[PDB]
Amino acid sequence: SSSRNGRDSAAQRLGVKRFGGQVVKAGEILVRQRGTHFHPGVNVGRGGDDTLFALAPGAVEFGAKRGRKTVNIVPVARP
Amino acid sequence: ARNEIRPIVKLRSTAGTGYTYVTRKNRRNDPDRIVLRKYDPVLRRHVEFREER
Amino acid sequence: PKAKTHSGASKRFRRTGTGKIVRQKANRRHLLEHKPTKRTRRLDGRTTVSAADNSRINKLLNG
RNA sequence: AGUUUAACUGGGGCGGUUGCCUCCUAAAAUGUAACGGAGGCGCCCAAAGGUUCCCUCAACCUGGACGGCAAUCAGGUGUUGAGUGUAAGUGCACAAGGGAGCUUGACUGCGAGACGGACAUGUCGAGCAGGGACGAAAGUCGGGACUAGUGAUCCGGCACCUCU
RNA sequence: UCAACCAUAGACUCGGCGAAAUUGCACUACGAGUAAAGAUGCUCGUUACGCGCGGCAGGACGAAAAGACCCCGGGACCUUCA
RNA sequence: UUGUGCGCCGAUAAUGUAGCGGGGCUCAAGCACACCGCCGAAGCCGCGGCAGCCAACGUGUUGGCUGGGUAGGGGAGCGUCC
RNA sequence: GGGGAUAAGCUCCGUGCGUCGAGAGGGAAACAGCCCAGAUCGCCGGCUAAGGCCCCUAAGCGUGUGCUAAGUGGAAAAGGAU
RNA sequence: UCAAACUCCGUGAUAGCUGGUUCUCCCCGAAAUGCAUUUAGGUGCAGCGUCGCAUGUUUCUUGCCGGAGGUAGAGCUACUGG
RNA sequence: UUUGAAGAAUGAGCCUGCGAGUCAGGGACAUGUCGCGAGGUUAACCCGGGUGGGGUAGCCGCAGCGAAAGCGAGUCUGAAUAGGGCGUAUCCACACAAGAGUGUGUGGUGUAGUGGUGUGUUCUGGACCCGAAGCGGAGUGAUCUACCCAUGGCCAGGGUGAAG
RNA sequence: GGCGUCUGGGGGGAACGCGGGGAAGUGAAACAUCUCAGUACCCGUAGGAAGAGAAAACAAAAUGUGAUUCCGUGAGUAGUGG
Repeated sequence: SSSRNGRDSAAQRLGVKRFGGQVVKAGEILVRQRGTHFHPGVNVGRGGDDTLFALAPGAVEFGAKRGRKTVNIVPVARP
Repeated sequence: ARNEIRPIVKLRSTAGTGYTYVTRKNRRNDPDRIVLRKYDPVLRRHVEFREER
Repeated sequence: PKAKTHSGASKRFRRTGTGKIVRQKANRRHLLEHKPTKRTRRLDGRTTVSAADNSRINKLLNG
């Protein structure tokens, strides 16, 4: 007379965190993710948990490189 | 967890003239215990340890 | 009479020059067999207390 | 003699369950409950880790000694339907799949800036230094394709210290 | 069945003494309905001359008792290989 | 034979009409589509008094905005005794 | 949207959606959550919203063109019917 | 009055519990959610309130440009299953 | 008190009088006010008919970092000036480096705490008020009732007819 | 042991003291260690006051102090503590 279900796992707060256009510093986290849904491009690095981060400051551009959505960083214009 | 004689057993990895116990948990149904091993100690440098429990 | 002090709050909480409150961090004593060193390394040092517990800790330390 | 003998619960009891991971509900950011629906864990690993290099499967068609629905072989089609240590998802053919040679970075001293955030916990982290591996070099290596695999504080125990 | 009659103590009337528990109020109707889901007090309609006396006991969720069944919290006492 | 707008039967519970709020209404006082006016609130406006925030000016005047309020926070006061 | 019987004035979540809670007044026959509207005090002043204008109830037995015959309006199904 | 009398004292025992808590005006003004909990009717922190200081429109609204999503819907010789 | 009570949920018969955030303490934190100002202030006590004078033992500030030795506007870790942590009132002006988010060296401006008192919250005490069941210590109670002891008294009248 | 003689003690008291015994409700949001408290209470003895009291003490290389007790501070500190 039991429901043997009921369990669940607390969240991990995944997804995009710095969308198109924004200004990001270095080492900042663009997206947390399990697999490489989004891949790195230029001035972008990968983590251990397939997190992404910035290697050079600038601003974002979610473009594709041969069918795969990438993330990039572009040079800000110095004031 | 506990201290049962688990498959993943043993510990301690001591150094020759290098007293910096580096630790690792490994099995013991396999044979070996008188070769390999290496690491950086204090004041010294990349040299060779024993797995000495 | 006087206002007596809290032993634990005195032994696990100090104050710096400019009045900050300071603590140490957790999961450092035992079960290090499997904790990577970076995790063992952000837990060293001291850390400034949060905002939310500053007041409670003032009230424990002083009286 | 002094005292303890839990909570949830569509009243209580009986039953079942309590922590962690994955999916749906969950309503195209995040997050979100129910005694709602399906599963799993309380590990393993001289290599199933690091690095350099090389190769592509499953399936079907045919040939073919035992051999058959299938065993190893050869020849074609085959963009990826296999496999990925272990549940599921996200990803992986540009391979993270398969294989071979060296090998211990399954290091020490740190860490800008950030996520998530009641709080304590938790997660990644470029880059600097010694001292190394591999490689011709560039460069990669601070464990494992990622997320689970464990338990705060107190009190004691072992080795080392130029602290008392 | 199936109930009838009689007498005493009361009850009723008169004279005297003279309390009580209870009580937010008050010149305190009925219905169909609405509403914290069973209305004297609200809505819409119907009925009712003011004030009393004897009597019945349907309601006033009537009076009494800070529920005794249930649940929670704290105690008590009893038991036992806690 | 299709699609429509109103309609009929199916229809049927217990204190009393009782599934328009009542009288009553098709000589619509009912449904629809357009049109004209009107009533209607502590809303807005109109005439006045007080008050809080800000601003402008002058030795406290004016103006704009504002003023429902329980838990609650803050501010300013009456009254009693010695 | 889940559980439930795709029942509950059921239960559990979402929502820069609302109101009640803490919010009066008007309409809804009476009716915390519905529609309108957010009450500084006064006036024997005016215009409007939602809603409504035969009498009770202040305002239109208003105008025009058609339908309704069932008191439909002023509860209701599968289905039946010149 | 007895599942362990009565009286004085400790003792003003203690209750996550029920009740009660007195004069006025002015201004602003909520919540009923989250994690944990010997915990679910209580409490701690975050949330929403006000008071004071600081920072000055950083909040909010509308328009335009840039970005990821896998919901409704639809589709299936575009995969897994019927 | 409730999500929600005119409520057929609780409380109140009526009047009059009585009845609940208080006090201590150089206590703690925050904030107004007053004296002093890089200083501030006394305690016990002594002298004082009084509320006044004295009293430097003490406390708070004036430099911190570090587990500690210890060092000192720097210090800790570390092999390291190589990064970081904490601290150096704050601002102001000029420089050099980068715009990985600003830093570093100069110059000047120069740091404000303390003791009374008032308000609010708060700690220890009965701590806003009333309310238990029940725990403990020392005593009172068997004249009621339970049982026992010592000593006396009471049981009309009529039947049955055991042993011997 | 018996007989005679002589002197003492015997009990009351409001608190205060010294030696001895000696709980529990409470707090720990349970609780036993702990705390409440060596408190309440009980005992034995006193005095106008008591008890303690003359170093088999402190201290730190300072060339120091010099019986004891009671007050202020040190100090809610060093520390102790499921």
